[PDB]
Amino acid sequence: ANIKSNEKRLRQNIKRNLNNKGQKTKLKTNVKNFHKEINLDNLGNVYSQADRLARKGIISTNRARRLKSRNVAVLNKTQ
Amino acid sequence: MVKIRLMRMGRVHYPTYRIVAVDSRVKRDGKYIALIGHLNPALKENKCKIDEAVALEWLNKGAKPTDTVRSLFSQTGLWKKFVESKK
Amino acid sequence: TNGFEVLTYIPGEGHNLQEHSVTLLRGGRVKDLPGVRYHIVRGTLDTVGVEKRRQQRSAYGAKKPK
Amino acid sequence: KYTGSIFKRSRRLGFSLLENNKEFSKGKKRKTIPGQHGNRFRSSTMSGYAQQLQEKQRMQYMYGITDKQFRRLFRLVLKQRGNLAVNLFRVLESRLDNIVYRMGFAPTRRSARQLVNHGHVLLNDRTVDTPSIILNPGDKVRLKAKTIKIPIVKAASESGVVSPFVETNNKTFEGTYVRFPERSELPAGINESYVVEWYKRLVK
RNA sequence: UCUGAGAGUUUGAUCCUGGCUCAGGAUUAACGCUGGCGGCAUGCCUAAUACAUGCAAGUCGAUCGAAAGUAGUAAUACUUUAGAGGCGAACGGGUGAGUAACACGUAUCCAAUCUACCUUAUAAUGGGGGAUAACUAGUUGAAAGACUAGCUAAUACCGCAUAAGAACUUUGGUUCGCAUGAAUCAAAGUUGAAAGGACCUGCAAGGGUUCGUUAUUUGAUGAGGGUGCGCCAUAUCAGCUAGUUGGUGGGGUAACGGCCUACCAAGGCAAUGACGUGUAGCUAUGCUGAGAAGUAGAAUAGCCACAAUGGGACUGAGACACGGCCCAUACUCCUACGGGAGGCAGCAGUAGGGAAUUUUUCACAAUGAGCGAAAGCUUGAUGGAGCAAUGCCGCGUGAACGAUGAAGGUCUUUAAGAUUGUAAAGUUCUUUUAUUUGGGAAGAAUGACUUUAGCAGGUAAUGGCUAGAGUUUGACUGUACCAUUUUGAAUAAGUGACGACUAACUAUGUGCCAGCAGUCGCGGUAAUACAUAGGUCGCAAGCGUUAUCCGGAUUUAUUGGGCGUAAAGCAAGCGCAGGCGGAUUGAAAAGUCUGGUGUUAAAGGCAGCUGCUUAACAGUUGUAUGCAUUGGAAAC
Ligand SMILES: [Mg+2]
Ligand SMILES: [Mg+2]
Ligand SMILES: [Mg+2]
Ligand SMILES: [Mg+2]
Ligand SMILES: [Mg+2]
Ligand SMILES: [Mg+2]
Ligand SMILES: [Mg+2]
Ligand SMILES: [Mg+2]
Ligand SMILES: [Mg+2]
Ligand SMILES: [Mg+2]
Ligand SMILES: [Mg+2]
Ligand SMILES: [Mg+2]
Ligand SMILES: [Mg+2]
Ligand SMILES: [Mg+2]
Ligand SMILES: [Mg+2]
Ligand SMILES: [Mg+2]
Ligand SMILES: [Mg+2]
Ligand SMILES: [Mg+2]
Ligand SMILES: [Mg+2]
Ligand SMILES: [Mg+2]
Ligand SMILES: [Mg+2]
Ligand SMILES: [Mg+2]
Ligand SMILES: [Mg+2]
Ligand SMILES: [Mg+2]
Ligand SMILES: [Mg+2]
Ligand SMILES: [Mg+2]
Ligand SMILES: [Mg+2]
Ligand SMILES: [Mg+2]
Ligand SMILES: [Mg+2]
Ligand SMILES: [Mg+2]
Ligand SMILES: [Mg+2]
Ligand SMILES: [Mg+2]
Ligand SMILES: [Mg+2]
Ligand SMILES: [Mg+2]
Ligand SMILES: [Mg+2]
Ligand SMILES: [Mg+2]
Ligand SMILES: [Mg+2]
Ligand SMILES: [Mg+2]
Repeated sequence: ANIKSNEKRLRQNIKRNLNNKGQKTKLKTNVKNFHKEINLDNLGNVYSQADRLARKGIISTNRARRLKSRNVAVLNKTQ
Repeated sequence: MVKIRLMRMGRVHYPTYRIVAVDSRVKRDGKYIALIGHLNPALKENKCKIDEAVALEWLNKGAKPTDTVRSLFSQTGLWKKFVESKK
Repeated sequence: TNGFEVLTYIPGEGHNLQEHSVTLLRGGRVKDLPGVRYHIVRGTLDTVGVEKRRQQRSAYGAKKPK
Repeated sequence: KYTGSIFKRSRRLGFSLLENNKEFSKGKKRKTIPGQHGNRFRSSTMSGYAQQLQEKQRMQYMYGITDKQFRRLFRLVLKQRGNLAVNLFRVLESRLDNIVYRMGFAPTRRSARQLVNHGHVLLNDRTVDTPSIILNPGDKVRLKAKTIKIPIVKAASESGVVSPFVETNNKTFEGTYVRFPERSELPAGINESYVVEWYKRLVK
């Protein structure tokens, strides 16, 4: 009633979830730090984490694009 | 991922094929997009009334043939026209 | 087999019904008795066939004399 | 699959298989409807349904046909161009076992069917076993060779008595057929055209 | 060029209104009687009831460590796979429970989207690091396993250098749009890649083919959203809706959006039917009809929804995942009593329900899929073979000769006679079927692979491209079919009806009793209507009965009916909305007509043709209907 392919796939996705969750948490904490003490310096780091995650697929590419566009709007308004 | 392939529409102990452009994930004997031409396992000669028109369009578009599908193209000579048009 | 009680005529001369028995009813409508609208298929399950019949047997259910 | 009392049914309708062999007979020269109730009154005034059904049986008993086969052929001929009153007559007379009897190679029609079923007949370029093939004038329906020697070939080879619509090239037993049968070769046993309308009501 | 049949029945008799019944087709059919075979097709309509047991998605050693086996003195050579990794498991298969609405059909706009592999084109594929499966050891157990500590490998993972082009912004131009708004720059800033494997050559260095990878580009397929129109019954369901209607800023989604959020408001739908109830998967189509249309949504094909019930999420290009994961409920089962296991609406099959619907089968041989360079491999999809007269089609139970009449049966026109009846008996003949003998295919009139020949690119080598040779492969299968092969009519006829509609009548028995019946109606001691018999008629390997749909039924009448006396004019009036509506002129062109283009999936429908011995059937070409857009016509 069980298939080795299905069992193996479940065992792999646990490890993938751990790694991807770590990457996603760094982006979350980084954008919150940025918008906390606003500073053009942070912005760069935001670009790096979002683009890297988008390539790997972890995050949908559109979400990175909207986050990128919207974060840059705050800087122009504040500068 | 259009794939020129066959579709059985004969009867018991008598197959009958039709060359047709269809997607890979569509079931055999289901829905398709364009008609190329029919086939008969026992037509002796001219067993594959080919079209020679849209088939070149779909192959140029990137259609992937099959082993038996390719075979038919070669005796008539359709493989030659496709490869020389690529060149 | 449902929950409907219907008065069904036993079509034939002589019956083995014993107040408690099983029958395989069919369609019909006897014109003499008001309310009866069904007929019992003869010679099928518990109900016996109609012997001593050589004419139109296929309907009453009797084994070919042979 | 057929009746084994052809005298009885021919005596009832009144018309035999066109030689009166089943009417003359060697006894009593009986021309009355069979059964005890044959010499009675109430002869004429058959209803339109009555005469139509009697006539319909005449057409389909002259050739040994089942009514369902008749309905198939009528459905076939019905659709084409128009007043096809010349086609279905050719269609009804195109039966393979019927042609062998008109060929003059069989003593009787249903005996010819038996020879057809047993494989003693051939066709232009193939062999035929089923006694229902619809023929078309032009096929060289050549006879068998091992059946020309059987202890019943004598009357079979006496095809000099033959209808003009079955040309044989006598003594060569080629046995083709052209010049489709006119109504003259289809005698007054069944020569009517409201049987077509009878099947028009019953068969679409 | 379409194209339509009626009859019986109220009365003493007639005409009309009017209801009932019948003559014809059809089905996923069932029952009774009977029963030989072949070619096609169909086969749980009920309990989306519960399921024993066995199968239904894997593949790559040419990604990687290790292990094992066989040879070898060794170095090593070959084979195999538990595990890591890639890819596929979201396709394919089944069922129709739910669903009355953008579910579906049709036409569309996505200036509001995604798309892995595949197509074209264009830059790169350099260099480091840290880990863990397998293994070892220990604890805990019968085992499943689980926990703990060390050891390793990469196309697993994580940094770094580098951007042809990318993404996000900045500067002003361009071309503009349908309101938000898109389109193109030149300059600049900011941000961001990966991995190698197989083989050949080369002393080496280096070079090369191919697979694969990252970043892009072109399309296409597939997925998603919105909108117009069409798409059940019911008023003996009149109000419904408080994220419901709108704006603002923000969040989220592939994307627009009360999808979500805080604030500000009070709207939205509804008699042209909201809301509620009941019912149902929708469509192409099947049956019926002259047609308009009625009816069921068999099989199959498109789309949607579901996977014991109800929720949530990971992985991924794509799932909120039939035979993946987590939780709860219900149910069953195992245990050594601590713990666990389970989802046949996948192929068979079992139990149960039912009037009722099949092998616990063979092979991937052909077609199709997934992985692989190939070898291959996996395929209850698929192709066959069983089963069943379930439906359509076809063939058989014999042929000739044979009594102005064998026997028997039934009537006797009380000797005669008829009738069954050329039927039989009897003489000859044949073997589709049936039983031996010999031959023996079609599908594989494909093929992938491997040695050769030639071309062809690049060339220093190898792969791709055609031809020939080979391994060439069958579940059906010693099957269809064939032959002068032995025997031989031998192995094969039932069912309904006979008063009228409706083709076909006599006797015996019974005596308003027993019984028949689709309708009128038969039976009260002379029954062609009951029972039996003889005869005869209608069908035939089928025949009747029952159930359902359509026609006939102009019997809900748009085509195509009526309201004085037969059903039907409200008791009458004032009357909004609705329907209809005098004459002439002008414009527009919503109806109306017509031309062009797109589409209306394939199968089916009708016509022609081909192939099965012809047919049934299969294939083949033709064949409309509607919608949208555009260009004209101006009579109503
Ligand atoms: Mg993702
Ligand atoms: Mg009367
Ligand atoms: Mg009828
Ligand atoms: Mg392995
Ligand atoms: Mg799965
Ligand atoms: Mg699925
Ligand atoms: Mg199927
Ligand atoms: Mg079902
Ligand atoms: Mg992929
Ligand atoms: Mg490494
Ligand atoms: Mg970097
Ligand atoms: Mg990598
Ligand atoms: Mg708003
Ligand atoms: Mg339902
Ligand atoms: Mg009509
Ligand atoms: Mg269906
Ligand atoms: Mg169904
Ligand atoms: Mg399952
Ligand atoms: Mg099953
Ligand atoms: Mg289930
Ligand atoms: Mg296969
Ligand atoms: Mg049948
Ligand atoms: Mg038949
Ligand atoms: Mg005889
Ligand atoms: Mg006698
Ligand atoms: Mg072969
Ligand atoms: Mg009776
Ligand atoms: Mg009687
Ligand atoms: Mg009717
Ligand atoms: Mg009507
Ligand atoms: Mg009227
Ligand atoms: Mg009145
Ligand atoms: Mg009045
Ligand atoms: Mg009144
Ligand atoms: Mg008024
Ligand atoms: Mg008004
Ligand atoms: Mg179509
Ligand atoms: Mg067909």
